[PDB]
Amino acid sequence: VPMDYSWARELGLIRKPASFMTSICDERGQELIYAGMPITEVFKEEMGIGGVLGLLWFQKRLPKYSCQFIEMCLMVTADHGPAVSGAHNTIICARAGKDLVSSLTSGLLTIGDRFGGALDAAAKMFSKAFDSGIIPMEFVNKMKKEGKLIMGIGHRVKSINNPDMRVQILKDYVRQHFPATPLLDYALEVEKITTSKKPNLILNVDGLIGVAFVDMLRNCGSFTREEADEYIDIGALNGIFVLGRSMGFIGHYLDQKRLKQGLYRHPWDDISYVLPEHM
Amino acid sequence: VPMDYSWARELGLIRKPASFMTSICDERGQELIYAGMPITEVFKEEMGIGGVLGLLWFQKRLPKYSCQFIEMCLMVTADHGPAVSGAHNTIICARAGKDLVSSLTSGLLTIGDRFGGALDAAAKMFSKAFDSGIIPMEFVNKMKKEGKLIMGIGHRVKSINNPDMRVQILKDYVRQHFPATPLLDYALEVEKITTSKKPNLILNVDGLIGVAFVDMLRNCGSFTREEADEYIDIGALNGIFVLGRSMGFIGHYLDQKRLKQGLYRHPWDDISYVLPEHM
Amino acid sequence: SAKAISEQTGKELLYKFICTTSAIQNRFKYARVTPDTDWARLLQDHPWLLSQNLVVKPDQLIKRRGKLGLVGVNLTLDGVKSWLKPRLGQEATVGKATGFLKNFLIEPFVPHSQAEEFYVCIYATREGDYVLFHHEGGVDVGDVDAKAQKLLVGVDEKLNPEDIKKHLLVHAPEDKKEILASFISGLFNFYEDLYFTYLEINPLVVTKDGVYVLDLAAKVDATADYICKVKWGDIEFPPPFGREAYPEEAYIADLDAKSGASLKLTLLNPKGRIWTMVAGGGASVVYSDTICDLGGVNELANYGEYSGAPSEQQTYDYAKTILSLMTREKHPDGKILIIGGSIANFTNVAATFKGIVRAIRDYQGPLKEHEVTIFVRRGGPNYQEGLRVMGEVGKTTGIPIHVFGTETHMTAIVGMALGHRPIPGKSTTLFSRHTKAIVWGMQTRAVQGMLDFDYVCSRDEPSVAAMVYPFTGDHKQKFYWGHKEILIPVFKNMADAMRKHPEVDVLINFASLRSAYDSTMETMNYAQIRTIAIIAEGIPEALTRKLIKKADQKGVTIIGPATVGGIKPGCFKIGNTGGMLDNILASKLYRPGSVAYVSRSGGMSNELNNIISRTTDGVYEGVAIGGDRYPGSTFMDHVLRYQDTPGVKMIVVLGEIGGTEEYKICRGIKEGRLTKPIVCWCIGTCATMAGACANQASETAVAKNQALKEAGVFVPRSFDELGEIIQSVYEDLVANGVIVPAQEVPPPTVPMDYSWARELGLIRKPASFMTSICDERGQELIYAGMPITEVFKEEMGIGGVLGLLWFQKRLPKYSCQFIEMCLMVTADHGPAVSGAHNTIICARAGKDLVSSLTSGLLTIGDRFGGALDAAAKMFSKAFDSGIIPMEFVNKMKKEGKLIMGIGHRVKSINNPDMRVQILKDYVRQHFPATPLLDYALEVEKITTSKKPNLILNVDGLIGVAFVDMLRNCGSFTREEADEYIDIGALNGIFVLGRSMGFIGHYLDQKRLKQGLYRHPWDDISYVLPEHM
Amino acid sequence: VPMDYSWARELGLIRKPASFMTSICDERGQELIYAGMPITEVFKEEMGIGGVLGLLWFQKRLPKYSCQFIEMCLMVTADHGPAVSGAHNTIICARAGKDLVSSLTSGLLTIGDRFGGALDAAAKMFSKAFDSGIIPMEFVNKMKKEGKLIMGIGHRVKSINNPDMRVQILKDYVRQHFPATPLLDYALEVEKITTSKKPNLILNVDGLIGVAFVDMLRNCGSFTREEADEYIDIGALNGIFVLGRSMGFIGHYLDQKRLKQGLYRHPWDDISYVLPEHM
Ligand SMILES: CC(=O)SCCNC(=O)CCNC(=O)[C@H](O)C(C)(C)COP(=O)(O)OP(=O)(O)OC[C@H]1O[C@@H](n2cnc3c(N)ncnc32)[C@H](O)[C@@H]1OP(=O)(O)O
Ligand SMILES: O=C([O-])CC(=O)C(=O)O
Ligand SMILES: O=C([O-])CC(=O)C(=O)O
Ligand SMILES: O=C([O-])CC(=O)C(=O)O
Ligand SMILES: O=C([O-])CC(=O)C(=O)O
Ligand SMILES: O=C([O-])CC(=O)C(=O)O
Repeated sequence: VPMDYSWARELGLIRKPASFMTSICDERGQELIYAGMPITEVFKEEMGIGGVLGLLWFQKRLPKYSCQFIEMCLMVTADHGPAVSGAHNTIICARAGKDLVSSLTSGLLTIGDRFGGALDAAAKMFSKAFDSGIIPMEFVNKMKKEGKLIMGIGHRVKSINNPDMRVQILKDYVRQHFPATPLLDYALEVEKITTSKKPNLILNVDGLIGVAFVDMLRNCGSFTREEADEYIDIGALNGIFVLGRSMGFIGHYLDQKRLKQGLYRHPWDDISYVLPEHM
Repeated sequence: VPMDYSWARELGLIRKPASFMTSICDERGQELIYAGMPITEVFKEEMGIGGVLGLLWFQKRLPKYSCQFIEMCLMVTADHGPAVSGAHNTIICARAGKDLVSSLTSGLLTIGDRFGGALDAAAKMFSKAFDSGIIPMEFVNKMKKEGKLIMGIGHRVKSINNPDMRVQILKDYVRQHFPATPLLDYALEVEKITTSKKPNLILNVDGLIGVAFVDMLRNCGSFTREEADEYIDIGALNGIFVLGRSMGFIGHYLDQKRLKQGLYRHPWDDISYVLPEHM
Repeated sequence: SAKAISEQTGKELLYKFICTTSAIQNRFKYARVTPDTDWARLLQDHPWLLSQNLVVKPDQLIKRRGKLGLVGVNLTLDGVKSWLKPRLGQEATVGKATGFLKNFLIEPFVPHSQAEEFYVCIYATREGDYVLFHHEGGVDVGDVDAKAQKLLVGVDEKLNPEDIKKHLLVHAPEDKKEILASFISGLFNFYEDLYFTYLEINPLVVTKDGVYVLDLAAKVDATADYICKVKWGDIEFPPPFGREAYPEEAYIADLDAKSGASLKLTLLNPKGRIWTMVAGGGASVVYSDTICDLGGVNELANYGEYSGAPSEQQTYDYAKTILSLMTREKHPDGKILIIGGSIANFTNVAATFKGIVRAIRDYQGPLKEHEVTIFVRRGGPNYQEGLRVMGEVGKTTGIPIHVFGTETHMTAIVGMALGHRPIPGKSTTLFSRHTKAIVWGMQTRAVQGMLDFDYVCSRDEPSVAAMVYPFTGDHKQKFYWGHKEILIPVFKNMADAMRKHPEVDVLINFASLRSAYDSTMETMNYAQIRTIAIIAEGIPEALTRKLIKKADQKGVTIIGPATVGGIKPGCFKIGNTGGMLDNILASKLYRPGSVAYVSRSGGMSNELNNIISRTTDGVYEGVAIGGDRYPGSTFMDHVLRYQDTPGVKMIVVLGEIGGTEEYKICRGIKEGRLTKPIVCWCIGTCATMAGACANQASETAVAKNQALKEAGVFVPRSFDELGEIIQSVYEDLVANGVIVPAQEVPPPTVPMDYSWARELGLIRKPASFMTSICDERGQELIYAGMPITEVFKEEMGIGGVLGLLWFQKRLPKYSCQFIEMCLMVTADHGPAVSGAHNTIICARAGKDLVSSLTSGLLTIGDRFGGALDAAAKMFSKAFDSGIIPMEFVNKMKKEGKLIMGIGHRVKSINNPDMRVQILKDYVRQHFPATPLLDYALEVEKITTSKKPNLILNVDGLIGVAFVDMLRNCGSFTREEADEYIDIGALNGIFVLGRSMGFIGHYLDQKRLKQGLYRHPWDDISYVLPEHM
Repeated sequence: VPMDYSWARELGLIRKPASFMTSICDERGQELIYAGMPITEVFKEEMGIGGVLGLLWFQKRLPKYSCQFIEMCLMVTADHGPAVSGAHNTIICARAGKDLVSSLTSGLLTIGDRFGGALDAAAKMFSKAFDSGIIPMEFVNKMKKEGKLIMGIGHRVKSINNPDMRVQILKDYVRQHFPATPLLDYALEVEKITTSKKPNLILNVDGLIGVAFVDMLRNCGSFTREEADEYIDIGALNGIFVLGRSMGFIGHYLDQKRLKQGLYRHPWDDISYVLPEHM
């Protein structure tokens, strides 16, 4: 009979090249370990949900203001009503009798470039503007020259003495608690200009979270500024939006399931079929 | 140094209990093998797309009428307009700038019990009615007694001298080509009672495909009638709907992407928010 | 808008930015007492004051200070101090104006003889810039067009110093000729490098040492700040020398820049019984002229204005300022408030009326006391419903309110109120039946208005052929043509829009003020465009003159800037002119008539449409040349277009003060070019003590109306009988037999829009999509009933907004903290587990965050991640049916089911799970009552006696502690608490917790840069059939 | 009372700007209409599943050879064994007790750029090479110069007198039935050039389907080249792969559900955790 592989490996006479290299959890052994931090060390060292996003995503002890700011970003992103595209898809999937996972999932797949992509795009735009020299008056004019809108700037109603008021809370926190905010100050000059163009072009919350998150990564400790670009270039700022808005999508699922609403069918006079006359 | 595993196995001194038991493809070796049938044997033995659904799902040579009928079922299921729930989700996800896979996927997750579930439910209902004795007049009355609608019966407009006309094509094919159709004849004695109740309660295509598919499995060769209940009990009839309607969902994605339509946002006066006054 | 600046600021900008070979002495040698600073900081920071002799002037926009003597010349400090005492901070007057004599400039006195003061003045005219010089300086410069040398220089032209020496410096002293030849060229390059409208150096002391500037008057184009805000910096436009503002006027002055809107108030007399509340900027002039014309000139109170359709609260605030101010002192003849106005183009009249009537009902007490009488006239979209509801509040609170519609004359109400009348290669055709237009900008409302006008006037094709919007790719916008839907191609560049529609000859440039210039020039590079209509307001006058020069070079007709557009009924309508189709159908603008008007303000074209509609046949063509001081086409360019046109039979001209323009009309009748009857009336006859600018005695409405009266143009005395005289001359031309009235055909009718009807409430449409967890509309996000600032102010965690968004309740502090902990322990459990495996596979095939997280979350079902809901349901069903734990374990044993939520693999007893232990500790110290946890712990105390590794999992203790939380704390009623378990709120806890770990696994696999995974063939064991 | 919107709209005094412009199905009316073609006209005019992909995706009557070729492409793409990434995800999701839709969906989301992206990439690469002049010897050298592999070329075992043998069937069909095959001949010349370098760099089926599909679109009738570049630029060739491989993924779901296989958990000695020692 051949030797058993678990018994052969035990005495260690064999290699096997293990795939699936991972570095954010150690579910074996005595107790659960997140980064190098056991779960009891997570709980008795005071660190919040933002603390375990620091441990699981960025693999670092973030300081307490950064953990509370990550918590703030997940709070403000949580829901923006059911009219928007992803929550619409969750309501349709929940209303057709599906699960929590399928309804959440069918809503989450909408989150892309047009919906929910203003976080990562508004971070990348302003970061590439700020670390390549450009003064804000040249940056606004340059995005006017090639005809692209500035992502993270523009709100449909809220202009002047009428702030977004979840931008106001995040801006107050970032002024009060962060040590240094360079890219925020550039995002507020290049917005102190764009409001003078037309008054309702304030910073979005989708732009404020992006610039303050890039500012948080490259301004606090434990990020080397060339890793702090790695997480933004990967798409860690999409993760903030998706984890934040999963809260509201599951809320929409539970709400549509609790109201006992039947299957949706879109009305025929909101379609305008333009089929070819004979193909 | 330890011995290399692939080299320890090659000359065969070791076991390893292989998981992932599979039986529908052999991608290794000389050429691709679907069931026991190489791909050249698939192509030069005349067998259609329904032939390779027979090979990949049910793992059998289905006869040519059954392969053509599977092709017919995939043809009629292909699209039913954009107003329906799943194609709505595909249009929303495609219109928010996502991929083909994410738009198709966000539409496919709607396919459940209320949308797209009439195939498997209408098959299971009529099969459990027919193999448990019950005469059609007692079956209609019995589903009246416990207050459940008969799945696969009922169409919103099409009643009498106004057939579904894709039910008509499938019914003509099943009469002309199938050897024996017991459960179809029971499903038509039940539609010929229920149309006499109210005339627009004809067989759906969602009920005709289910009863003719159960009839195809347990009536043609190579199915033993505990295998032929196994595939219906698993949900192979959901697979017919999902593979059929993936065609129309990808068509809706390509159509919405070709028309260059911007991000959707549902209008606020089609919502009627009923939030609590103070929580 | 040419706004004057103080001579300190003009001196400062001159000393900063001048570029000449001359040495400008006394550079930054100026101080400014600002009769209210101290007398020591100014004498130390500018320590040159003790070094020379001095001079003091007032820099408060005072004109001709050398005649009446507000100047203090050639003294020392204390003589000047004494002067400043009987000056620095009390009343003084010049001409007519009286006021506090505030700001004084102080200059070091230059020793000058009378042979060295010179005179230079550069002012902007329409055809260029005029530089003007006189070498016999001082105040006695004499006449300015005869002896003082003028020199026009064109626009986008360079003034050569050879030109200054040869044309302008002829009678200069020969010793001081080349220093001035440098100075004038440097001063002109300063002049047009900044955007000055008017610069005045009088006098100009040029000695052997160099050049000394002493007094300047500068008016700068204040709308050009977007070019020169870095160059002016902190520019200050002082108000002209007058009285002090009231404590209501400053309230409206900072109510001005509160929303984008025009809110103006200037009081003529605060004891005046006649008060105006008039919408529309031209109507505030016309109403004031009609009141002043009818004996109310000393009893008119102000010249109020509201425009831009401000908010209900904002119009409430302006209305409370205007109604409060007339209750200060009464008058035995009674007091009148006049809610005037022209037709509003698109604004719902009813809502602004709701604001005004809420203000009236808010101040109803003193209004009944003081005997105010309100005369109201308004028109527009839904003007009727507003008029009825304001008659309703006039019946409610007892104040006499007389409401009037579009049928009555707009200024008939002020004669009814006083009681004088009783109370009851440029082309001669621009638009045709077949002209297409290209709209520059995403202006779907204006384009839809144009298509609606084209459908109602029985026109065969839409006149919007394409749209150009440079901020998005080419697509098709979906518009309405009648009741069916058509597609209008939206382009990105201009060139492809011109190539794909080569027969377009009209462009409507809806660009903003700072990008209208280059967009219009880029348009003018294409020669198929014959007319451009510039809608933007606030384009600087230098760019407007450059556009005018290239239009006269290329033969293109510019209508604008600051216009609403023009309308040719039956043919074409430029954007927003006329209003929506209520005003088009009401003024009968779907068919052509025989009367053509030219108006200057865009807001008065609607009232001219009314007067022509109700008195005569109808409008044939009406263009608004715009509000700018340099219109692209003047009056004289359009009356010649109409006189050449055979379709018209009479021409109406509505002029204002400013620009010698109606004297060209006088010359046109004088030499007989204009033979068709012209009725004209220049509004702005408020002389009883851009637009309006550089006015002489001949530039006033009285002198202009006198000149056109004597020249043969029919002129009415006031605006009231403009309708009467236009009907009189219409009867003249139908009695003579040249005007024939064609028969009225009914027009094609359009459906009313859904938004309009829905907003004006006549249609109810059943709304699907009931929701209760977010209110995105309104001012603030509302989660359950909480605004988002109430969420952050109360410091309620992520568990708090899970309570708000999922359960719609305020959970207590321990429950929010517990939900945070049970998300935290659920966060990730390694990559070997099934869902994290799927996320690693999908992330490792190069997918996004959403696709990888999604492909992992879809594993979360009944076997993986289903222990939460199933363990909570099983223990809830065991506890609620009153089964003791010893019987519950056996009843699971007899049914052949494992107790879900109990059983761990390695860690058992005195080796616990250690995150079960944390949650169990928290639930013991913080929960008020724990029945279900106690039941689950006794079931654990049995099944660990069975086998020691059968403890409560975290997947079972989160379930029983969550059901324990739901049915054991407050705010849940045990039929809501059981419902949320059956819906699957415990699946949501697991999915939201594990999403953190799955996104972490995605980021970890993406950051390690690991490539595509193919599962090894040695781990498969294919069991294919033999030969199917 | 206000007027009812359906009654208001009916007699037509009102507009409402209908969103959701669509052009591939007309589920209202007498009978189902795919492009301009009713469903009876689909069935009695002989046209296959490839015919209704022609109607639903490209909105045209494709000729019978093109419909049969689309059917061929869906046949060969159907499965390539369970070891590959997407079928692996379907087996994991099916083995954890999920639905057909969730298992299919969790497998389909793998289909991206590294798995299943060789179709669209191999089409775009060769099309941009062929319509920009470049001779094949310069094209191979140019993709050597900038260090990119040629997508759709390279097979792990099958080299010379050992063809892919589903490439052979498609190549035989394209030679026999297509009218003109320019881009295939350029892909064939290039294939030959690459093979002479190292013999196992033949055309993949993932490259042959891409070049023959671009050839089919721009070579048969009813496609103007600009609008035939539209469908390739959108990603219609991803749709062929996804609709083809959905067959095998549903087969893998039904197979894993029929074998009654329990929950999968990856072995711990195939992971190699590299967690930080203390974070
Ligand atoms: C009573 C009566 O009606 S009669 C009085 C008649 N008088 C008039 O004509 C006044 C009419 N005025 C107007 O209506 C306006 O000036 C209009 C119609 C020209 C529209 O102008 P606006 O609305 O300011 O232009 P727009 O909407 O394009 O916004 C302007 C700027 O926003 C900028 N912008 C917008 N969004 C963004 C963004 N997201 N990021 C960056 N920049 C942005 C645009 O780029 C544009 O900048 P630019 O000025 O460099 O082009
Ligand atoms: O997050 C986004 O980009 C979209 C959204 O919710 C909003 O409309 O504010
Ligand atoms: O065919 C289906 O099952 C879905 C559908 O069209 C309908 O609900 O009308
Ligand atoms: O849009 C316009 O030009 C007119 C308008 O809305 C208003 O009167 O407020
Ligand atoms: O919650 C589950 O069912 C799966 C899990 O985390 C475990 O492996 O313990
Ligand atoms: O298509 C792919 O990229 C993967 C594939 O079929 C295989 O290698 O088995």
